[PDB]
Amino acid sequence: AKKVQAYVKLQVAAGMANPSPPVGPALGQQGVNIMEFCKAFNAKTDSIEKGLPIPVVITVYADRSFTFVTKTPPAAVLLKKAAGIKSGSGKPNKDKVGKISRAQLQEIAQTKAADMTGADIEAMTRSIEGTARSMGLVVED
Amino acid sequence: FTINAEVRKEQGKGASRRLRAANKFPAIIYGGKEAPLAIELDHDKVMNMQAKAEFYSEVLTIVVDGKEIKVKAQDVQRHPYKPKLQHIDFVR
Amino acid sequence: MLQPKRTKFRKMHKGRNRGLAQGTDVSFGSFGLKAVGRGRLTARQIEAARRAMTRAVKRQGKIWIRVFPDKPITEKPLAVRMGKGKGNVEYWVALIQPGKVLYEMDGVPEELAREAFKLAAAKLPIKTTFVTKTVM
Amino acid sequence: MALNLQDKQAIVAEVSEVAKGALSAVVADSRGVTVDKMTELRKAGREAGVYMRVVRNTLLRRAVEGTPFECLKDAFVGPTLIAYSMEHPGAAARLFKEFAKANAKFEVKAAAFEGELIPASQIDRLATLPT
Amino acid sequence: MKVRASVKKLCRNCKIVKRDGVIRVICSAEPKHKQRQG
RNA sequence: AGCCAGGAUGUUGGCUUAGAAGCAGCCAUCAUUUAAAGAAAGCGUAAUAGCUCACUGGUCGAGUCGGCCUGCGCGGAAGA
Ligand SMILES: [Mg+2]
Ligand SMILES: [Mg+2]
Ligand SMILES: [Mg+2]
Ligand SMILES: [Mg+2]
Ligand SMILES: [Mg+2]
Ligand SMILES: [Mg+2]
Ligand SMILES: [Mg+2]
Ligand SMILES: [Mg+2]
Ligand SMILES: [Mg+2]
Ligand SMILES: [Mg+2]
Ligand SMILES: [Mg+2]
Ligand SMILES: [Mg+2]
Ligand SMILES: [Mg+2]
Repeated sequence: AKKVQAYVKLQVAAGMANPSPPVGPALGQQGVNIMEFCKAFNAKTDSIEKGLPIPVVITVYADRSFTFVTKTPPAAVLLKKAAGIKSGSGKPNKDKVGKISRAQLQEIAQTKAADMTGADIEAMTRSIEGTARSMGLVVED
Repeated sequence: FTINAEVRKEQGKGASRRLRAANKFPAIIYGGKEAPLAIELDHDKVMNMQAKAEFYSEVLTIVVDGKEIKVKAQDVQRHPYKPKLQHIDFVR
Repeated sequence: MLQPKRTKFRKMHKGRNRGLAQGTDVSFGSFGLKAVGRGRLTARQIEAARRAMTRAVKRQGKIWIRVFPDKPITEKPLAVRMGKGKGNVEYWVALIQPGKVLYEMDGVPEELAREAFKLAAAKLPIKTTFVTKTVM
Repeated sequence: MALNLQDKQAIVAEVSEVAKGALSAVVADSRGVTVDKMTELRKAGREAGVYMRVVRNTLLRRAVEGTPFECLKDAFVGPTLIAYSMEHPGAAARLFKEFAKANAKFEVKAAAFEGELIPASQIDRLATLPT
Repeated sequence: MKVRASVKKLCRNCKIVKRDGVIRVICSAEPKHKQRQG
C-alpha cells in the first residue's frame, strides 16, 4: 500500500454522470481526463442505486487511468428515505425537527459493515444511531 | 465552618471604621433569652467563606474566648461598590 | 429615549448628588452593572448603553433598566445674557451615586454577559463594574 | 492533571491488567494516521471489546513505577515512545504481529518494533504463535 | 503603524512589548495589527 | 513553554438538489476503535484538498499559566 500521492474523495449524486457545475475542475485537476468519471463511474453505481451519492478512491498514477475501490453512502443521505423529513436539520435544541428510534438505525447500521469500523454490531449501532441524534432527531431509545 | 473572633470593647462610628481599615469587621451574635454579643472578626476569611452557598443556610460555630457559639447568618451589609463586607448579623 | 410621561413641575433645582446609592443589590436578574463612580446619566446615554447590550446578547436574554431619568436639565441658548428667567428644559438625567445597579441581565452565560456589559460601560460617563446576584 | 488518587487509579488499573495477562507489543506512531488508529486498535475490537487497554504511558517513572511490582525488564524499554499493549484472552495472541504488519500499511514507523516480554527477547518479528 | 492611545491584542499572534518606555504591539501574521503607544 | 509523533473509513450527510464537504447560515453537536480526537477553536477553499489547535503519547525534566484586593509609577500629553 502506497502513501498520499493524489487521492481525494469528491463527487455529488452518483446518478449525475459527468458533473461540471457540481465538481468539474476538481476531478480534472490532475492528469486524469473528464471522460473517466462517466463510463467507469456508472459501472459500479448501477448495481446498488441511482439518485444516491456514493464515494470512491482516486489514487492517480503516471500511466493514464487510476485504480479504485468504492466504499459506502454517508449517514444522512440515507436518513432521507429512512428518516422521513427531507429537511434534516434546522433548530433541534430550540425546536426539535424530527425523531428516529433504535430499531431502525440498528438495522440500517450493520448493512455498511463491509466499510464500517468497530468491534460488535452494538458498537457501531449507537454510532449509526447517533448519526440521527445529529439531525434534530433526539434518538428514541 | 469555624471562625475565631474577638469581643468588641470600643463601638460606634470611629471604632468600626478604624477596625474596617485593619482587615477586620464588626459583627454581632444574638438570639434566645441571653444578651446580644458584639463580635470583631477577620475580613479575609469571612470574605472567602461567603462564596459557598452553605454559609447563608447552614449552622456556623463562632469561637469567642474559648466558647463556641452556634449561629446562622441572618442579615449582612455589603460595601456599596467594592467587593467586601461591612457587617454581619448572626442569629442564634 | 426615556422621559417622564407628564410631571408636576417642568423645571427643577440643580441639587447636589451626594451620599451612597440605594438600589445596591441585584434584585431581578442574575448579573448587573453597578456604578462605582458618581455622576449623572442622560436619557441618551441609557438608551445608547441599552442598545449596545441588547445587540451584543441578540434576541435571547432579559434586560432591566433600574435607573430612570426624572430630573429635567435646563440649558440657556447660545448668545444669551445671564438672568431674564430660568433656561429651557433640554434633556433628562438620572443622578447616579456610587453603589447603584444600573442594568440587570438574565438568561445568558457569565462569559457572554461580561462582554455585553463592557460595550454598555463604554457608552457611560461613570466608572462601572460587574456584579452577580448573591443569595442573601 | 487531576489528583494523585486519580493518577494512582490509572496505574493501579494498569498493574492489575499485567496480573491477568501475558504477551505485549510496542507501537510508536512517529508519523502515523488516525486512518491507522482503527486498525491496530480496531483489531482489539475484532478480538472482543474495550478491555484491551494499550495504555500508552511508558514515561521514565509513570508506568515504570508499576514496573518494580510487575515485570522488571520493561524499565530499559522506557527510552523512546512505547505502548504497553496488555492482552487478555488467548495466551500469546495475534496482537503482536499486527502492529508490525500495520506499520507497512500506511503508518510511517512503529518504534522499530522491538517487542516486550514472553521469552524475555528483543526486536524479533515472530509469526510462530498459537493460532 | 497605528499610534492610538489604547493598543490591544487584536489577533492571537499579536504580542505586547515595551520598547524605550512606549508600549507597542507587534504581530507575525498581519502587519496591519502593528501599533504603538497607550 | 519547548522536541521527531498521532490528531479517522463512510460526513459529496440531509438542507432551498448551484454548493456548502469538521468550519456562510441552519441546529443536532454521533458513537464506535481506543494512547487519544470536537463530527471541531482558527487559518485556507466556488466547495474540497491541505495546515494548525483542542487532546493524547514518548523524551529533556521543574514550579507555573491566569482573575479580583491594592501601594507607587508608564502612555494618553500639541502654541505661539
Ligand atoms: Mg457611640
Ligand atoms: Mg448608643
Ligand atoms: Mg467622624
Ligand atoms: Mg427565638
Ligand atoms: Mg441638600
Ligand atoms: Mg435617597
Ligand atoms: Mg428601600
Ligand atoms: Mg454683537
Ligand atoms: Mg528610538
Ligand atoms: Mg518620557
Ligand atoms: Mg493634544
Ligand atoms: Mg509635537
Ligand atoms: Mg502667548
